[PDB]
Amino acid sequence: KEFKKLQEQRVALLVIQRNLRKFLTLRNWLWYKLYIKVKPL
Amino acid sequence: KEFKKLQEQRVALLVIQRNLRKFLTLRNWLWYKLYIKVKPL
Amino acid sequence: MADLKAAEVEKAREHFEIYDWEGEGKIDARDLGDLLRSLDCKPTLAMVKKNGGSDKRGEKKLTLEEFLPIFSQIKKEKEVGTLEDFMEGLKVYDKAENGTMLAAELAHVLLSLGERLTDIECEEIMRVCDEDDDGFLKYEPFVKTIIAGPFPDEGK
Amino acid sequence: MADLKAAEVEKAREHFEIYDWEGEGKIDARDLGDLLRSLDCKPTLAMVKKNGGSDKRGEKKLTLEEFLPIFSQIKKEKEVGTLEDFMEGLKVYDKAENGTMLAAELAHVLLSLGERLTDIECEEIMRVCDEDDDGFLKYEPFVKTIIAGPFPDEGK
Amino acid sequence: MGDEEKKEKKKKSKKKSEEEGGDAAPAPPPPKPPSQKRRAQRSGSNVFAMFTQHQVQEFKEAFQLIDQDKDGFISKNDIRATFDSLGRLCTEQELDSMVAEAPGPINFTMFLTIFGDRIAGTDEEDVIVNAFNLFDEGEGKCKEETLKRSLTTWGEKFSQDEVEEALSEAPIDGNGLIDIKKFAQILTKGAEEEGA
Amino acid sequence: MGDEEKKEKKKKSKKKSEEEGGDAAPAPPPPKPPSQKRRAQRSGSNVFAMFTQHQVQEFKEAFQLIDQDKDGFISKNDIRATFDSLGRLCTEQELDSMVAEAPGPINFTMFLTIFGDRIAGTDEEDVIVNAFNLFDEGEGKCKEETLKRSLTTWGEKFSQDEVEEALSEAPIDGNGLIDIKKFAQILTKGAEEEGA
Repeated sequence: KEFKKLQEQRVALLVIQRNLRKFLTLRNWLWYKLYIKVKPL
Repeated sequence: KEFKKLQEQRVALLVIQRNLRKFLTLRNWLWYKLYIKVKPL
Repeated sequence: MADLKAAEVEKAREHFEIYDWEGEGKIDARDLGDLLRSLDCKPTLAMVKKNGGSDKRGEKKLTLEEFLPIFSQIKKEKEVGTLEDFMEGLKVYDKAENGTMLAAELAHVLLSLGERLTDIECEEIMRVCDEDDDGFLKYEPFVKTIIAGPFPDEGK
Repeated sequence: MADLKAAEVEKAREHFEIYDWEGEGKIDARDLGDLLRSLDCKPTLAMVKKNGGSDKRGEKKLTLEEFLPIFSQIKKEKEVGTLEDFMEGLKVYDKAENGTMLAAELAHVLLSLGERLTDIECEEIMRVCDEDDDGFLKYEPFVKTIIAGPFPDEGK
Repeated sequence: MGDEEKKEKKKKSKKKSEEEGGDAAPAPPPPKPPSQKRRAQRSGSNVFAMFTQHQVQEFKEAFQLIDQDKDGFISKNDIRATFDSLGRLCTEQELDSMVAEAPGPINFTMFLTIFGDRIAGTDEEDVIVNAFNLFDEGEGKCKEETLKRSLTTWGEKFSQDEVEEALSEAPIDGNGLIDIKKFAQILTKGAEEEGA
Repeated sequence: MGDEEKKEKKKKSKKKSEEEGGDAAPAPPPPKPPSQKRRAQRSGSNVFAMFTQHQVQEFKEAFQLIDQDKDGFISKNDIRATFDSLGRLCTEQELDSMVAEAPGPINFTMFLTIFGDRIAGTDEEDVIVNAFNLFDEGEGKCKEETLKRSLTTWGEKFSQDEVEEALSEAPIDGNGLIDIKKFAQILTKGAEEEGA
């Protein structure tokens, strides 16, 4: 019954693995973020 | 009532059209006021 | 009554324009039925089928140009009916001393008189207050929403 | 069940990517038992050791290839939904069979014999069945409740 | 009205605001009584101040089409002509819209009562649910994507460019632009892309 | 001013009015407009749902001032002035990452489009966030203990304090760290701010 929580995690594991690679890719390719705070112009 | 398409569909569809013929124009006006929440602006 | 006059032609164009939706000026065969009824010729279902109409799904499309040499025949022998007659008639049933009408009861008296109400129309008379407690109409907003038609066009 | 089905292999390829946190494959030892339990095979801790698998953390881990002979040994033996010594394993304090046993001896005999599990589950075998003040609580419905199951079939 | 007839009473009905040149004739016949004129034009009357903003710049964006001259007071139909075809985006028929947002020649002085006459204009305020709403069989608010639909399936036919443009230019609120906002468009929600 | 309002605006702003002009009459980038503020102007430049939904920059997806309020230019030396303060840490290689998007500070017309239509890397903010939020156990989780050993025997090599400092910023909740806050440092709300 709990394996249900884990069964929707089978596709989710495939998303965090590409995203961890993009944690370093977009840190060599910055100017791809900027969202509301006090720094925008 | 129970044709299911010739009922109150018609009156609306004609006013719908009266906007559709000019949908590019009539979705704005002389002064563009949208600067709030637009896909590129 | 009335003969062929500008006012009737307008009445017929107006009902027709409601009855389309395609924007192509074509109404189906079956719609000849209720067009003629709205025009106040008071046909029976026989008169509809006489004019190749239907009480089933359409078979073919009619332009107004077909419909009108049917219609200029239909006008002969008709009563345009009064309004005040149906009010006076329906005042006869009461349920509060205010001209109020239980829905089942109003279907049943029609059923059992005349050419006799079908299964479907008694469901339609009933429809408003369906399947709850049965279920009270009032004569004045009843007749009036029927004759006016439910959105012939409005400014709101 | 009593034999491997083709869909239990097709189920196990999908659920392989769950067990390894990467979305790859490598069955965790406690999640060894969760795969057999989502494929209708629910051995004991002493039957797991006979098949050569696992159902708890710290035990051998395997890959899905290696999972098929382990899974196939349970099918040949009990616990795939077979009946013998479930609701046949209860009652011995009553020499009457009314399909009932004592309330007191239906919650502290699973705790004084058995592999021994939670006091909450000891309270579910008492909850599924009827209650009377004659001291007669049924044993035989909590088991059939398990036959009904979350899924009688292959979990998902 | 027969086949032929509803071609004719686009050009012949034409009950303001519908008396506009069109895309291939203006709006499809309203039925014979003139109730529905009110959904052809709505008009309010609140005037809003000029030079109070700093999105006031907008009047300079429109300017050229409505002021050929450098201190304006040009010809009085030229608002009603040119601005139609690329001012507040492409495709002409902006005739009566323009004659109801300008009460004679527009210029920087005159701007208070055009900015104000935006809110009078055509199909401005007088917010009502039922108008578009009754299409989808009275079920949920009748928004953008069903209008596009209707234009390629039913109803009278008009230039497809304007519609595909209009969807793309949407702000997005998530249920699109409801009938409320289709009227109340002056106060929030406008367009993107080329022009004015 | 006037019809020559457009003809003076190319001399008022000229970082993009001498790079792209009118298509219906020489004017600044749009087909005719004299002013069109800090808008994305003509056509699209971004349709949202690719990395941002509520932020726009004058080189992210839009243009600077073609107005008589002179240039609005936002440098790439301003992006370097974000990493110096609040935003992603001060690192010298990120100021080299700015040369990697295009050398030094640079004028924009077809640069604002490239990045505005760039969906490369991490995707949409709700798409990236949602992954384990289709089930919930601590608000969605990824089991923290099983993922670290799969990120030091294989996969990316992060130590056992680097899987706490570069894969986590959420405490174990649901028999795993919250996946919401883990996605956050990768994209939006912890990946921010990469300027301007």
